[PDB]
Amino acid sequence: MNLNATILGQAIAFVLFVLFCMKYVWPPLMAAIEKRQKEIADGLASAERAHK
Amino acid sequence: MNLNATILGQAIAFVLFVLFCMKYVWPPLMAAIEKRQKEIADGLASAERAHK
Amino acid sequence: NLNMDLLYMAAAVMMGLAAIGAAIGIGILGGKFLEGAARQPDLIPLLRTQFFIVMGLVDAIPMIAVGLGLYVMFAVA
Amino acid sequence: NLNMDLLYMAAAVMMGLAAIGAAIGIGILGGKFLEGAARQPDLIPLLRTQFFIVMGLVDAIPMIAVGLGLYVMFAVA
Amino acid sequence: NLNMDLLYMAAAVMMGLAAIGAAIGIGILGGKFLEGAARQPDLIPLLRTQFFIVMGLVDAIPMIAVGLGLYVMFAVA
Amino acid sequence: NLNMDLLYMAAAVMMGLAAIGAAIGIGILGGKFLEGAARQPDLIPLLRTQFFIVMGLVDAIPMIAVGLGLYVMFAVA
Amino acid sequence: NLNMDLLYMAAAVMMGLAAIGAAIGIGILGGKFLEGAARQPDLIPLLRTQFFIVMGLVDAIPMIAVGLGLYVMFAVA
Amino acid sequence: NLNMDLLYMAAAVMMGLAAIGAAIGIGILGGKFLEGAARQPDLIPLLRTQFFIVMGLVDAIPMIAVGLGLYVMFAVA
Amino acid sequence: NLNMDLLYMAAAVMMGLAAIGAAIGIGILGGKFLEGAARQPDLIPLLRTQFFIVMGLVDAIPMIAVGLGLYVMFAVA
Amino acid sequence: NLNMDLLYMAAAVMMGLAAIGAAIGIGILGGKFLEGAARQPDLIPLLRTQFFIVMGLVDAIPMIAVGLGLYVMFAVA
Amino acid sequence: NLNMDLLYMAAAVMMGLAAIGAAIGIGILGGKFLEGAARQPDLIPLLRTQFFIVMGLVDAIPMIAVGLGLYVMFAVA
Amino acid sequence: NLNMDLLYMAAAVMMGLAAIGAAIGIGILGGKFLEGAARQPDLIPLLRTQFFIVMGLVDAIPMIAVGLGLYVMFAV
Amino acid sequence: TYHLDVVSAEQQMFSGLVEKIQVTGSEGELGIYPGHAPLLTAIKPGMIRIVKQHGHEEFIYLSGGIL
Amino acid sequence: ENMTPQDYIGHHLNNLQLDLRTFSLVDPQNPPATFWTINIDSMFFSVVLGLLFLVLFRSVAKKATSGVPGKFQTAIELVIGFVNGSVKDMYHGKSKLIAPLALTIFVWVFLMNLMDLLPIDLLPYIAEHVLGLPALRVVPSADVNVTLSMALGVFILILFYSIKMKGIGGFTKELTLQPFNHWAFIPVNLILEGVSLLSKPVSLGLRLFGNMYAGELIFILIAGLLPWWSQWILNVPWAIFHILIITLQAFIFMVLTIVYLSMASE
Repeated sequence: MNLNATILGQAIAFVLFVLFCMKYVWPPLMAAIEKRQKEIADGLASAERAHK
Repeated sequence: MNLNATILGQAIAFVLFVLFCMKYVWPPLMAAIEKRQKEIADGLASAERAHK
Repeated sequence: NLNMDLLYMAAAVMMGLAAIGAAIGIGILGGKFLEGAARQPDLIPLLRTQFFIVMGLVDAIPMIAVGLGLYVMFAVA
Repeated sequence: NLNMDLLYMAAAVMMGLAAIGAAIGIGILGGKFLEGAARQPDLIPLLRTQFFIVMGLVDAIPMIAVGLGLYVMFAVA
Repeated sequence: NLNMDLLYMAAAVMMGLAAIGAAIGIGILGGKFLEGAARQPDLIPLLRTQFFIVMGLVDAIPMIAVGLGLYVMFAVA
Repeated sequence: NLNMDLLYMAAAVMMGLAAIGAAIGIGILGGKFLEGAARQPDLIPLLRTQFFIVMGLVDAIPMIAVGLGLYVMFAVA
Repeated sequence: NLNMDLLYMAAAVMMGLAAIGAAIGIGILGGKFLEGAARQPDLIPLLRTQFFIVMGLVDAIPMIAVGLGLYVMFAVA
Repeated sequence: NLNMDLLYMAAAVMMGLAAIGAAIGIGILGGKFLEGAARQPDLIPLLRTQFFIVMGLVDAIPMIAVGLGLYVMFAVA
Repeated sequence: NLNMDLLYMAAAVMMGLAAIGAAIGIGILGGKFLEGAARQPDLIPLLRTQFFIVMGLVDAIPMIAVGLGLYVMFAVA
Repeated sequence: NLNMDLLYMAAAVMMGLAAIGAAIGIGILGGKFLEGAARQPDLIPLLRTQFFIVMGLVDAIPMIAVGLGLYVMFAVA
Repeated sequence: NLNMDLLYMAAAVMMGLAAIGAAIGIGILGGKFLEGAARQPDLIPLLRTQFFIVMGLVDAIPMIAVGLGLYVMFAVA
Repeated sequence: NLNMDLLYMAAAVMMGLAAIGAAIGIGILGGKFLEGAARQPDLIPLLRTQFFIVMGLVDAIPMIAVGLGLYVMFAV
Repeated sequence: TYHLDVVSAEQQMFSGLVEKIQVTGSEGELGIYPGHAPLLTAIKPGMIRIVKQHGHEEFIYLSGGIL
Repeated sequence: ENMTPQDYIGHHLNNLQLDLRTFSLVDPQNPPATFWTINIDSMFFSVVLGLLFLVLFRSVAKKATSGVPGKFQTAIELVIGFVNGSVKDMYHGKSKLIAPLALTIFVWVFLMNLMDLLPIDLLPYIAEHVLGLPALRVVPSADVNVTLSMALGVFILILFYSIKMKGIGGFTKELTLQPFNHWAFIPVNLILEGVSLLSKPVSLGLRLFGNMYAGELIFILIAGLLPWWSQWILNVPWAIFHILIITLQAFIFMVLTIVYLSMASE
């Protein structure tokens, strides 16, 4: 259809949602998920070590 | 054309679409979530059994 | 006047040929992807990754064509 | 006003080429799906999933073509 | 004179391309079906049930073009 | 006069496309039928049954195109 | 002019597309015939009988266009 | 009068399409003939008979088309 | 004037379609000949003989086309 | 005037053919890529390099067509 | 002026169709040559010689078309 | 006038059909090249040579078609 | 070069490294250079050509088998 | 209300443009000429949906627990691991940007497409009558300007990473020498690889635009042409298919973004 200035206004909205997401959203969620994964992995690892 | 009749037909079609969704699309999502909480509980159960 | 008659036909030719090209390219590629998935299940995710790698390249020119046909239809005519 | 008949032809060509593309792409794809089922008949519900995942792409451009042809044939004409 | 004539030309092109599309697509699909039936005949009642599903999708889009060609010929005259 | 003289050309287009579509579809289908009959010669009467089953679906769209082409030539023009 | 010359063009289209279809479909079908005859050099009569069975159906619908093109040229023009 | 050129155009179309079909169908059939002959190199006197048996059918409609093209060119025009 | 001009196009179509048919048919047949040669290199002098035997049939019609094209371009011009 | 209406049609045909060509060529090339990965997926990093090496040439000309089509549509207009 | 504007289209049809035919025929033949050479690296020169022999047959008619298209475009103008 | 716009239409036909040919034929050839490379991964440098050898004759005609398209387009 | 083994059900018929071989595979003559992709095929009775490292050709007669 | 069906279908394809020369609303009947006329309906629904995404994810990222997660936390972490695996499957560099970029792309485009499902004339009717606005269309992804906006952002990332991770020297070598590998073919090589570089972002944006535009345009047609008592039997079988389309057209955007950014550096 018709190109518009909106292609420029939307580039502001895009970049800003990527920075706030990158900083606040992603790092903590991945931190929590990895914190669960590590605990179960190493707990069972300790379990099989003591068994032997 | 009458515009009210169009708003009637769209409402009918949206009701029908929602009624499809509830009984084919939503149950799978809740099943996935429930099964991932089952998995996570068991995996915490694994660490509890390992301490035992 | 004389404009819209021919401009609609131009957009029509453009998007018809685009539809032929993208449909046939993806049909071949997906047929090979499905034979590969039937050959070796448990690789479905990796083959699907590669399938999208290629499908992204297949549809480029057809999608420029679709975009410019819609441009002609709703911008020029 | 001669305008209308030509618009009907522009819609006819769009929908015809779309029909060819979307028919032959899905034919090639479903042929591979079926030969895959013949080998691993218990996997059918998984290959149906992959087949519907891929078929949504074959019908990307052909269905846009059908939409715009049906538009020109009615909305514009 | 030539207004009503050309509508028939657009219906002709539309239905001709729709016929090629559906014909070639179901030809390929049924060819692969027959091959799977040949390789495992005791499995035919299942491959046929899957063949009809796929065939429904294949011809689906050629058949609205068939409907619109019949519309153009008779209804629009 | 041009009006019906061109209807003759419209039927020509329609049923020539129908002819090639049905011919090639049945050619592919029959080629696969013959390969199946060659792999399991004890099985021919069954595969031929299935072949006739699906060959009715192949030509179904071609056949109405043939009917309408003949109509346009004899009835209309 | 417009009366006689176009009818020859309609016959030309009819009997060119009929030629395309009736040639390529039988080429495809006979390729599998000759492959079967190379796999099972004893079955050749049975497979050629099946080949004619299917080839009648293959060639049938082009021949409608063939007779109709001869009609258009001689009977009409 | 100008009419005479469209007759040459019509014969050009008709004979070109007949040449396309008569070339490609026999190309396929001969490709399979050679593929079968490389396997069983002593069955050439038999496969080469079956080859002509089928090839007689391929070229028929193309031959009708070619003869009618020649008639249109020299006799009518 | 057009009696001069159009004829160059009417031979153009003839010698385009002749070239496509001959190139594609001989490409297929020579490809099969080559794969046969790679597998049975000892049979090369036999498969070459049979290849030349068959090529003269595919080359049959395309040379009618090309000679009539040269004629029309230079003879009637 | 007629210039822009015809120039849009020229660009439309050029980009349409370009899209068909590039899409189907990359579709074949990618189908072969995916089958070669399906047999042994540790050569994915290597076959996926040779794939781009060849796709760069497959899509050489089609972008010459796109490049000039865009020019005609936006520069000659 | 009015005369010359159509001979460039007469050349265009010849050379577009000849480029398609020659390109695709040599593509097939070279693909089979590379397959046979990938089976047997030791026969590569013999297969290369047979390839070049058949390839001369491949592009004869296409090259007649190229010569005549260049003639029309630069000698009849 | 009517003269020039038809020149661009013929140039477009030439340069589109040349694109069809040069894409489809090199796709058909490169597919076989790739599977052969996946088969004899050591002979890749050997097979690529022959691949270019044949690629040249594949491109033979499409390049003439392209040059005449550019001629018709800009040079007349 | 790669390592070739020709073994019967009874005794070993050959071993060592090789540059290449040529076998008459079931679907047609065939040649295995190094790094060849994993392949499995029956082979028809006849001679199998070996060229041992340093180009030393030798022929073994094989009544058939699976490669 | 003299809506002819060809005119009702017309009004629905009208954006609610505001002119930046005078901050005034561009009326549908006459469209002013300028590049300075923001489409307001979409940018709102776009910023609003990105805000809804970010708020939903943040009200959990600030609380997520490593015990048995809640039924809502689980839904978010599911998609987190999904995008994270899609990234790990197609990217091995150390850049922290790629994963959140792909997450935002996937979820935001998915929500924008989701607008397509609602009854076409609900919010437009409320927007005309209740508020008074002249026109409204509520699908952000069915407009050119937003889609190519994201495509150009990802294009600038393509260039940034292509320069950073292999420097101007390797970048200029790749652009010129490939694919024919001889310095004789450099002049042509720049055109092919140059546009082919340009092809990626343009095609990225148009893949989404065309699909969402022409999937909306159907609901406008089915709504306008068919009588109310016949609309459902052609509407619902279309929405059931667009539910697949909206998912695939966001997932493909995410995947191709990841691919272009990872194949640029490595």
